[PDB]
Amino acid sequence: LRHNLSIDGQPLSLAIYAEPTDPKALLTSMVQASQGGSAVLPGTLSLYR
Amino acid sequence: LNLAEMEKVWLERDERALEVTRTVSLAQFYQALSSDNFNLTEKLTQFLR
Repeated sequence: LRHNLSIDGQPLSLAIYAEPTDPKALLTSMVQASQGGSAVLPGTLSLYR
Repeated sequence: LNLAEMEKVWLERDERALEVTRTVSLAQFYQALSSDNFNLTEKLTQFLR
Protein backbone atom coordinates (compact mmCIF):
# COMPACT_ATOMS: atom_id res chain seq x y z
CA LEU A 1 0.00 0.00 0.00
CA ARG A 2 2.83 2.40 0.86
CA HIS A 3 4.66 1.82 -2.43
CA ASN A 4 1.43 1.75 -4.49
CA LEU A 5 1.75 -1.77 -5.86
CA SER A 6 -0.52 -4.78 -6.31
CA ILE A 7 -1.01 -7.64 -3.85
CA ASP A 8 2.01 -9.42 -5.39
CA GLY A 9 4.22 -6.33 -5.65
CA GLN A 10 3.55 -5.53 -9.30
CA PRO A 11 3.81 -1.74 -9.79
CA LEU A 12 0.48 0.03 -10.20
CA SER A 13 2.05 2.68 -12.46
CA LEU A 14 3.93 1.67 -15.61
CA ALA A 15 7.56 2.79 -15.51
CA ILE A 16 8.46 5.36 -18.15
CA TYR A 17 10.66 4.09 -20.99
CA ALA A 18 13.16 7.00 -20.73
CA GLU A 19 14.12 6.99 -24.38
CA PRO A 20 17.89 7.65 -24.65
CA THR A 21 19.61 10.62 -26.29
CA ASP A 22 21.20 8.21 -28.89
CA PRO A 23 24.61 8.80 -30.52
CA LYS A 24 25.49 11.35 -33.18
CA ALA A 25 27.61 11.35 -36.33
CA LEU A 26 31.20 12.52 -36.74
CA LEU A 27 32.77 14.71 -39.43
CA THR A 28 36.29 15.44 -40.72
CA SER A 29 37.67 18.03 -43.14
CA MET A 30 40.75 18.91 -45.18
CA VAL A 31 43.83 20.78 -43.93
CA GLN A 32 46.36 22.64 -46.09
CA ALA A 33 49.89 24.01 -45.64
CA SER A 34 52.02 26.51 -47.57
CA GLN A 35 55.73 26.81 -48.36
CA GLY A 36 58.16 28.96 -50.27
CA GLY A 37 60.81 28.31 -52.88
CA SER A 38 64.52 27.67 -52.62
CA ALA A 39 67.31 30.18 -53.11
CA VAL A 40 68.22 30.67 -56.77
CA LEU A 41 71.80 29.57 -57.38
CA PRO A 42 73.74 31.76 -59.84
CA GLY A 43 74.29 29.42 -62.77
CA THR A 44 77.97 29.07 -63.62
CA LEU A 45 78.05 30.36 -67.19
CA SER A 46 79.51 27.75 -69.52
CA LEU A 47 81.01 28.42 -72.95
CA TYR A 48 78.40 26.60 -75.06
CA ARG A 49 75.57 28.29 -76.96
CA LEU B 1 71.28 10.89 -62.20
CA ASN B 2 74.92 9.82 -62.44
CA LEU B 3 74.98 10.82 -66.12
CA ALA B 4 73.40 14.19 -65.31
CA GLU B 5 76.03 14.70 -62.61
CA MET B 6 78.76 13.87 -65.13
CA GLU B 7 77.30 16.34 -67.63
CA LYS B 8 77.00 19.01 -64.93
CA VAL B 9 80.64 18.55 -63.91
CA TRP B 10 81.72 18.63 -67.56
CA LEU B 11 79.74 21.76 -68.44
CA GLU B 12 80.85 23.56 -65.27
CA ARG B 13 84.57 22.68 -65.16
CA ASP B 14 84.81 23.04 -68.95
CA GLU B 15 87.71 25.32 -69.86
CA ARG B 16 88.85 26.26 -73.36
CA ALA B 17 92.55 25.45 -73.05
CA LEU B 18 95.12 27.59 -74.83
CA GLU B 19 96.36 25.85 -77.98
CA VAL B 20 100.06 26.27 -78.80
CA THR B 21 101.98 24.87 -81.78
CA ARG B 22 105.75 24.41 -81.52
CA THR B 23 108.14 23.44 -84.32
CA VAL B 24 111.16 21.31 -83.39
CA SER B 25 114.14 20.45 -85.60
CA LEU B 26 115.83 17.16 -84.75
CA ALA B 27 119.18 18.32 -86.13
CA GLN B 28 119.27 21.46 -83.99
CA PHE B 29 117.93 19.60 -80.95
CA TYR B 30 120.66 16.95 -81.18
CA GLN B 31 123.30 19.61 -81.86
CA ALA B 32 122.20 21.62 -78.80
CA LEU B 33 121.59 18.62 -76.54
CA SER B 34 122.83 19.26 -73.01
CA SER B 35 124.46 15.83 -72.60
CA ASP B 36 125.28 14.40 -76.06
CA ASN B 37 125.52 17.24 -78.58
CA PHE B 38 126.43 16.02 -82.07
CA ASN B 39 125.78 16.65 -85.75
CA LEU B 40 122.62 14.79 -86.75
CA THR B 41 123.23 14.59 -90.50
CA GLU B 42 126.91 13.73 -90.01
CA LYS B 43 125.99 10.86 -87.69
CA LEU B 44 123.25 9.74 -90.09
CA THR B 45 125.65 9.67 -93.04
CA GLN B 46 128.24 7.82 -90.94
CA PHE B 47 125.66 5.22 -89.88
CA LEU B 48 124.47 4.80 -93.48
CA ARG B 49 128.07 4.34 -94.63
